[PDB]
Amino acid sequence: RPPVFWLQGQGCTGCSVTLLNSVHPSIADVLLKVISLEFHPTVMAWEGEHAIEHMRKVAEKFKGKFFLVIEGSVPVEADGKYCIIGEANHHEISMVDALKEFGPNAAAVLAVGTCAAYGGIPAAEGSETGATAVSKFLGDNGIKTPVVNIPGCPPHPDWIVGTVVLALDAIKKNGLEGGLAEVVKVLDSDGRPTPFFGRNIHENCPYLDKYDEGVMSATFTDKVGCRYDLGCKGPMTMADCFERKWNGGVNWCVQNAVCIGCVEPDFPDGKSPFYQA
Amino acid sequence: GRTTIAIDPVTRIEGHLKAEVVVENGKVVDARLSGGMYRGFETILRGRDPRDASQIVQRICGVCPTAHSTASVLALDEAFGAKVPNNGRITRNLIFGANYLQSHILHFYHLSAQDFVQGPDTAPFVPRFPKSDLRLSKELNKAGVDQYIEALEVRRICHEMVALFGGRMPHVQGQVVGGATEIPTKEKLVEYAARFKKVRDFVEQKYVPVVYTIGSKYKDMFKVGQGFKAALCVGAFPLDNSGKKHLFMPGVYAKGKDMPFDPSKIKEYVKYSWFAEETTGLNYKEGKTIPAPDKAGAYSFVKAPRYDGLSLEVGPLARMWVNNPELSPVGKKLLKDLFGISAKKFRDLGEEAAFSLMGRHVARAEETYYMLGAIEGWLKEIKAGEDTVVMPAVPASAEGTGFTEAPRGSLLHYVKVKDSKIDNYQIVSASLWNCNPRDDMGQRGAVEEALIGIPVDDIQNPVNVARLIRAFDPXLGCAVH
Ligand code: SF4
Ligand code: SF4
Ligand code: SF4
Ligand code: FCO
Ligand SMILES: [Fe+2]
Ligand code: NI
Ligand SMILES: [S]
Repeated sequence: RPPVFWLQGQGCTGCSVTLLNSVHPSIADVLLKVISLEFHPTVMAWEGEHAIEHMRKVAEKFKGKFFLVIEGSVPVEADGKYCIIGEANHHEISMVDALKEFGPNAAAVLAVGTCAAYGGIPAAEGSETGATAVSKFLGDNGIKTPVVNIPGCPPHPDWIVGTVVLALDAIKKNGLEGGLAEVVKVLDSDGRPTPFFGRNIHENCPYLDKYDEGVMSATFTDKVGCRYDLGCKGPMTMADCFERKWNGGVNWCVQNAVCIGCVEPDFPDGKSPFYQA
Repeated sequence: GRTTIAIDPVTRIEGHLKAEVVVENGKVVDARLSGGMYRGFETILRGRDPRDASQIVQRICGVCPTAHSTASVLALDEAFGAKVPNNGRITRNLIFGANYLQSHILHFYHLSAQDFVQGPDTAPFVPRFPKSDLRLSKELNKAGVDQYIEALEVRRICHEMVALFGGRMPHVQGQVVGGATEIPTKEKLVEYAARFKKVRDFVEQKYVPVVYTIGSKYKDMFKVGQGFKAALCVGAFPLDNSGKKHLFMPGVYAKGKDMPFDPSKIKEYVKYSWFAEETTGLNYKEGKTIPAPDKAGAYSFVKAPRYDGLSLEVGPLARMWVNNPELSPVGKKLLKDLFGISAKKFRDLGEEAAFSLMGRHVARAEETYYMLGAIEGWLKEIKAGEDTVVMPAVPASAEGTGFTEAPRGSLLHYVKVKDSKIDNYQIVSASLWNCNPRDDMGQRGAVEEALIGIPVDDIQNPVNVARLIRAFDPXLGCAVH
């Protein structure tokens, strides 16, 4: 069970919650059989500088080998003061400083959720914190550690667990260096693993026949027509929700309402307004 | 003499919180809480199609997004002049109510329970303080761990319930201005009821009994954490179509007195908050959000909301105290058997015990039981096939306010529309009421005040500081937005 540190920057804890919803394997099996979650602010036993120091001791012991998950974006304005994640013996630690510290020493950084992968809502028009995506922040700071984007707002638990397991399997069959090279190979141009983000929603939508006939629902509760006029962003969105669906298969955005393009690099501004074409 | 203890991050809460306390003679004698992360949703929302708000605002918090969804669509309903159809009102209740179950269960077991229960000898359950004051027998501790594990599946099932008519969770697609986007079918209502029964069984047989039971091993925790003993509820879960009856009725409780809630008495101060000085003392309808992260003297990204000058708390304790419902049958029995207390309604716990560290955990479990009853009713009231939405046009100029109760406490959203776009949007959230810093006049926030008197007999293992904090179920993502 490889060590994982889970840092929250400008996140909403929704990427953590969506992980909790994993069906197969259960989050219990993930925590007890798949990874060792050594630091996570929402669920770990310890607290404060003690928790920070624990993460540091494990990071030193597993230098080059631990996985770093980032939930939320990284704000660079005001010397990093828009996100303070901890304090060690009177020294404040901003998200900017934590990423500069741990980022160089991770085996890989997993940018979970659209905020971490692409900037997301904290980076959107009208914001002023300098909310920055993980790969851009690391690159701006000369940190070359591989980054894997698992976007979505939130991602499906299967995208997160699936990418972790994919990477862990690749490392067990090729060693660390070969494993990562294998992971990089299955990423698209936006750093997303193709097993989950390689297909377009619209091309595989059960309502595509209605779209082609030009039969559009005029109210949300009309489930017969295509949802395009109501603002559906399926045509511009790369994810497998149409098949996997959500929360144990009980529903998904297009059946219930509309797709809002949550996995895309331009989310939200490029997918807005959500409720018109 | 005095020792200052700083805890950053405070863990097993949502979001970024630093607590600083001063301890003297084994007691907290002063406290400061710092919200250390800011995103600025109130400025980000400006200029957008107002219909977008009900999606954007949920990203304030992925633990309580249905709360912001609800507050937002209620504000939009008023601004757009939309009349939510009867069946849409009930559907919204079923979507939102299901997450109350998820959130209280998550809080007690996955955030709070480690305060009293020793987990298995593996991350993230270790390491922890060498002297964690964990008092349970082998048997009761094991019940806590087994239930923690079972509660992971139960909270997941709660989100399946939310998603049935909400689309997915976190971040529902199913609530919009004008109602709910998906009419409940007979088949899906069977699916919701089937999961609901499993959740009900866990709440009745495990959750409520374990809270009183653990509580009976920690009776000292009913004697501390009183704070101001002042409470706010703004109403939630409409039970009809005229905005009168709600599951939780509005009210303020302060200095032994009940009084009506008047939203015009809300002001937000910013002296000790990282916002421009000129923006202090604003009611939400004139609210302004100008960050000032270098301002001297300030120590939080949380504004300081005050109600007619009063520092109040919110959440299950506030709602259950204000509304004073009958206690659960299990609660009544265990209060008798374990505590020697005869109680019928929530206030029979007494003010001192109810407004306490453990009292807040009890209130949350009692409210979870209370919500079961409401959801049972909505399941009988809903009519399969009846329309749940209207499609209103976007107004050119309008304003609206949505009031509801998030699982953590009172929530309102205010929206002003000009040129068919968001001109201003102001959020006054639950943990804003709880986890705020001093106001301009030096009055502490609710949790700040509740920290005073908290025992710290061992400064090397100062466990009760964050124990107190966690009883409020803090959510700093919500507090700051
Ligand atoms: S990607 Fe979405 S769900 Fe995840 S932290 Fe960002 S706002 Fe929350
Ligand atoms: S626009 Fe949306 S609802 Fe219509 S066919 Fe495409 S993905 Fe499906
Ligand atoms: S259907 Fe669209 S909005 Fe919904 S989760 Fe998939 S990509 Fe995101
Ligand atoms: N519950 C919840 Fe979130 C907070 N505090 C809101 O509103
Ligand atoms: Fe606000
Ligand atoms: Ni919240
Ligand atoms: S919520």
